[PDB]
Amino acid sequence: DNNRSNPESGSLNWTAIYVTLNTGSSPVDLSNVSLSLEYQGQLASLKYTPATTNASF
Amino acid sequence: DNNRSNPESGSLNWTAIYVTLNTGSSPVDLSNVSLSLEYQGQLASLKYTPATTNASFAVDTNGTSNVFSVLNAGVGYKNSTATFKNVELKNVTKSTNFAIVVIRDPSNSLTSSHPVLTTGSEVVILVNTSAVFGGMKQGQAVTGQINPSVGSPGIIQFTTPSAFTETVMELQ
Amino acid sequence: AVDTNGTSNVFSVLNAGVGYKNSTATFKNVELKNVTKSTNFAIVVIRDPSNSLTSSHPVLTTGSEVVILVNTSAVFGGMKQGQAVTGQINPSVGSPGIIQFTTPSAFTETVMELQ
Amino acid sequence: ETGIGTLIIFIAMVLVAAVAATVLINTAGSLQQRATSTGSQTTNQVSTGLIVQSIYGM
Ligand SMILES: *[C@@H]1O[C@H](CO)[C@H](O)[C@H](O[C@@H]2O[C@H](CO)[C@@H](O[C@@H]3O[C@H](CS(=O)(=O)O)[C@H](O)[C@H](O[C@H]4O[C@H](CO[C@H]5O[C@H](CO)[C@@H](O)[C@H](O)[C@@H]5O)[C@@H](O)[C@H](O)[C@@H]4O)[C@H]3O[C@H]3O[C@H]([C@@H](O)CO)[C@H](O)[C@H](O)[C@H]3O)[C@H](O)[C@H]2O)[C@H]1O
Ligand SMILES: *[C@@H]1O[C@H](CO)[C@H](O)[C@H](O[C@@H]2O[C@H](CO)[C@@H](O[C@@H]3O[C@H](CS(=O)(=O)O)[C@H](O)[C@H](O[C@H]4O[C@H](CO[C@H]5O[C@H](CO)[C@@H](O)[C@H](O)[C@@H]5O)[C@@H](O)[C@H](O)[C@@H]4O)[C@H]3O[C@H]3O[C@H]([C@@H](O)CO)[C@H](O)[C@H](O)[C@H]3O)[C@H](O)[C@H]2O)[C@H]1O
Ligand SMILES: *[C@@H]1O[C@H](CO)[C@H](O)[C@H](O[C@@H]2O[C@H](CO)[C@@H](O[C@@H]3O[C@H](CS(=O)(=O)O)[C@H](O)[C@H](O[C@H]4O[C@H](CO)[C@@H](O)[C@H](O)[C@@H]4O)[C@H]3O[C@H]3O[C@H]([C@@H](O)CO)[C@H](O)[C@H](O)[C@H]3O)[C@H](O)[C@H]2O)[C@H]1O
Ligand SMILES: *[C@@H]1O[C@H](CO)[C@H](O)[C@H](O[C@@H]2O[C@H](CO)[C@@H](O[C@@H]3O[C@H](CS(=O)(=O)O)[C@H](O)[C@H](O[C@H]4O[C@H](CO)[C@@H](O)[C@H](O)[C@@H]4O)[C@H]3O[C@H]3O[C@H]([C@@H](O)CO)[C@H](O)[C@H](O)[C@H]3O)[C@H](O)[C@H]2O)[C@H]1O
Ligand SMILES: *[C@@H]1O[C@H](CO)[C@H](O)[C@H](O[C@@H]2O[C@H](CO)[C@@H](O[C@@H]3O[C@H](CS(=O)(=O)O)[C@H](O)[C@H](O[C@H]4O[C@H](CO)[C@@H](O)[C@H](O)[C@@H]4O)[C@H]3O[C@H]3O[C@H]([C@@H](O)CO)[C@H](O)[C@H](O)[C@H]3O)[C@H](O)[C@H]2O)[C@H]1O
Ligand SMILES: *[C@@H]1O[C@H](CO)[C@H](O)[C@H](O[C@@H]2O[C@H](CO)[C@@H](O[C@@H]3O[C@H](CS(=O)(=O)O)[C@H](O)[C@H](O[C@H]4O[C@H](CO)[C@@H](O)[C@H](O)[C@@H]4O)[C@H]3O[C@H]3O[C@H]([C@@H](O)CO)[C@H](O)[C@H](O)[C@H]3O)[C@H](O)[C@H]2O)[C@H]1O
Ligand SMILES: *[C@@H]1O[C@H](CO)[C@H](O)[C@H](O[C@@H]2O[C@H](CO)[C@@H](O[C@@H]3O[C@H](CS(=O)(=O)O)[C@H](O)[C@H](O[C@H]4O[C@H](CO)[C@@H](O)[C@H](O)[C@@H]4O)[C@H]3O)[C@H](O)[C@H]2O)[C@H]1O
Ligand SMILES: *[C@@H]1O[C@H](CO)[C@H](O)[C@H](O[C@@H]2O[C@H](CO)[C@@H](O[C@@H]3O[C@H](CS(=O)(=O)O)[C@H](O)[C@H](O[C@H]4O[C@H](CO)[C@@H](O)[C@H](O)[C@@H]4O)[C@H]3O)[C@H](O)[C@H]2O)[C@H]1O
Ligand SMILES: *[C@@H]1O[C@H](CO)[C@H](O)[C@H](O)[C@H]1O
Ligand SMILES: *[C@@H]1O[C@H](CO)[C@H](O)[C@H](O)[C@H]1O
Repeated sequence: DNNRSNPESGSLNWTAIYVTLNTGSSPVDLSNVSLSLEYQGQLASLKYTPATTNASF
Repeated sequence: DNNRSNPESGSLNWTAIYVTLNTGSSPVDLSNVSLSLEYQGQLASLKYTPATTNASFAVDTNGTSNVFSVLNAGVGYKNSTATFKNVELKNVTKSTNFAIVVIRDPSNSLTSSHPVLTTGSEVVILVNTSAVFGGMKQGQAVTGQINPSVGSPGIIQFTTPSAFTETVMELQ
Repeated sequence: AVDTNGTSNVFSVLNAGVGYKNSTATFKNVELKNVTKSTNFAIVVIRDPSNSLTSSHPVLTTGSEVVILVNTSAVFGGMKQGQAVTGQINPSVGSPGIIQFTTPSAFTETVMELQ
Repeated sequence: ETGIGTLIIFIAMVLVAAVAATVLINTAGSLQQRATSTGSQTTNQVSTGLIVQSIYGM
């Protein structure tokens, strides 16, 4: 929640998702992974960009 | 009772209901709560409307000498020139809505915009009886329910005394 | 009918306007009684957080509540004392709602709880 | 191949599971109304009664 003083009138600013591989699975590169989300008539498509510096890692 | 000089020939003008959560219960939002009442062939359905200003809401967690004195409490301003809150709780509480008065709030979860009832909290629901039914009379049956969106309802069932002898009376 | 702001009487929605008698009419002067007959029922909205309920599309969603009114005097010609009533509310998809009650032995008050 | 035969039986398995689900819901709904009515009727049965005050003769 984005409000600490009163969380009742707040909204979600950050979301965390825990991800693992399935049992007996081949390795997966996360750079070729696309994430889809649907909320209130908005379809998002999120993508990770690999970099040496200034990377979200 | 509405008559102070002689309560014998009087009628009920205000009613107060004490409400708590059950043990091991999830939080309940009072804005999605509907109150039903049945009296003398009249089935009422009352609803609270959340607002920042001019909302039927009062905080009384520090204690009070009189519960029925929160009717004179300020909720809003008449105009822009008002220094203090000069709109009383009487002027907003009508025949379609009820007021919420906070008694206990340990976690500070109850606001005028978001009245969320949590564990250990207690509220008083005030109903303008003179607006809804036009005064309750002697020896009459009252039946109703407090229905949440999710959960089990609270039951209201009492018969009004045969003769009103005092100003403030216990019904249930 | 929409009654989400709250009401002092539920049975007061019978006098509520639904249409116009003439094209010259200033306000809705056709009452709810006039359109509720022996073949149909009326829908009265109590709660709708999603605003999914309209006259054209009455879609019931999560957290919503409605009242179904039946003109008993038109369908059966008035229900009497000590009589058994059994019925169902059948949706197109899903499990039905069950109606089963016996009318009280003596009607002592104007408005009574049945089930 | 086995792929074709698997899909055909899959459809049948889903339809069978729906049948058994319907039985449990319908039975619980029927028993709901009986148990509710029995409780209310018994409460009225115990509480209600008549009492004789006095008898006079001429
Ligand atoms: C998280 O949730 C919470 C609760 O839901 C909030 O929504 C919060 O948002 C923040 O809200 C505060 C308060 O509304 C904002 O700060 C305010 O900034 C304003 C600038 S603006 O005019 O340009 O918009 C004003 O400077 C505010 O001051 C106002 O309030 C003063 C006090 O009013 C009280 O007076 C009496 C008691 O004396 C009482 O009867 C009244 O009911 C009322 O509470 C007043 O003197 C000023 O003239 C002016 O109107 C300012 O609010 C400031 O005070 C509050 C708090 O005391 C009020 O009860 C609080 O400490 C703030 O920190 C403080 O700045 C802020 O912009 C929002 O971010 C969410 O983050
Ligand atoms: C709470 O309960 C109580 C008790 O059950 C009341 O029901 C009360 O309602 C209020 O009642 C009073 C009194 O009925 C009302 O005030 C009255 O207003 C009238 C205006 S009206 O005519 O347009 O309707 C009149 O002005 C009333 O004055 C009348 O009475 C005068 C006195 O009559 C007495 O005379 C002799 C003794 O001298 C005695 O033998 C009689 O039996 C009688 O008691 C008379 O001079 C006038 O000509 C006129 O008829 C007025 O009542 C006023 O007097 C009473 C009290 O003295 C009477 O005993 C009281 O103080 C009132 O405050 C006062 O105004 C009022 O409208 C109702 O609200 C419930 O609230
Ligand atoms: C989503 O909503 C959130 C509402 O809950 C919040 O608003 C988020 O924004 C975030 O706000 C917090 C402050 O509340 C910021 O966190 C603080 O960032 C600084 C970075 S700095 O460059 O300004 O120095 C720092 O990392 C602070 O950590 C200190 O405290 C911890 C724990 O005590 C300790 O490891 C170190 O001493 C460190 O310096 C951090 O503030 C946190 O700590 C404080 C107090 O304990 C300080 O005494 C509060 O507990 C606070 O809640 C903690 O966050 C973020 O920068 C910002 O993203 C929004 O995204
Ligand atoms: C239902 O029926 C009721 C019958 O019992 C009654 O008619 C209700 O209407 C209410 O009537 C009372 C008066 O009896 C009003 O209460 C008074 O309101 C004013 C508001 S103001 O804007 O006019 O100033 C004020 O809040 C008064 O409180 C004063 O007195 C208390 C206690 O002494 C004290 O905190 C302050 O000094 C404060 O100024 C209040 O009147 C009360 O006090 C008097 C005397 O003690 C005064 O000396 C009486 O004891 C009286 O009974 C008290 O109510 C309401 O406005 C009105 O709703 C009806 O709803
Ligand atoms: C709910 O509805 C109520 C009606 O059912 C009512 O409208 C409530 O609002 C309240 O209204 C009263 C006025 O009726 C307000 O009290 C007044 O406040 C002003 C402040 S100002 O900025 O507007 O000037 C002022 O202080 C008034 O005092 C007058 O009277 C005194 C004494 O005679 C005098 O010294 C002053 O100079 C001034 O003229 C005050 O009104 C009070 O006095 C009047 C009359 O005596 C005036 O001749 C009434 O007795 C009234 O009951 C007194 O309150 C409240 O601020 C407001 O809450 C609404 O909530
Ligand atoms: C004992 O317990 C019972 C439950 O086990 C029940 O609660 C009894 O209360 C009775 O309830 C019935 C409703 O079923 C009512 O009787 C009906 O009364 C009206 C007349 S009204 O003036 O009361 O409105 C109705 O017209 C029927 O009366 C007809 O029959 C009688 C003969 O008994 C005759 O004198 C009248 O002129 C009239 O023709 C009556 O309903 C009964 O008859 C119907 C049909 O034959 C009608 O064509 C059915 O057979 C039905 O089962 C009968 O009940 C009363 O309100 C009440 O006595 C409680 O005593
Ligand atoms: C809570 O309830 C109360 C009581 O029911 C109010 O309804 C209140 O709403 C406010 O109403 C007042 C009065 O209608 C509004 O004030 C008007 O607008 C401006 C201020 S502003 O909006 O431009 O910022 C101004 O104060 C006006 O006053 C003018 O009219 C008066 C006549 O009464 C006269 O003295 C002067 O000509 C003056 O210029 C006033 O009409 C206010 O905007 C609402 O919030 C509700 O919050
Ligand atoms: C509980 O139910 C009862 C019904 O049993 C009421 O609905 C009650 O609400 C109160 O309603 C009365 C109206 O009857 C309100 O009193 C009015 O207050 C205004 C002030 S403001 O709102 O304009 O700011 C005003 O003082 C009114 O006075 C006017 O009418 C009288 C005639 O009676 C006249 O003499 C005056 O000159 C003036 O024109 C007054 O009627 C009260 O505020 C509500 O609390 C509910 O609590
Ligand atoms: C109750 O008291 C606290 C301090 O304990 C604070 O002043 C609040 O404003 C009051 O309601
Ligand atoms: C606000 O309204 C009051 C009367 O309620 C008065 O006219 C003031 O002058 C205004 O500011």
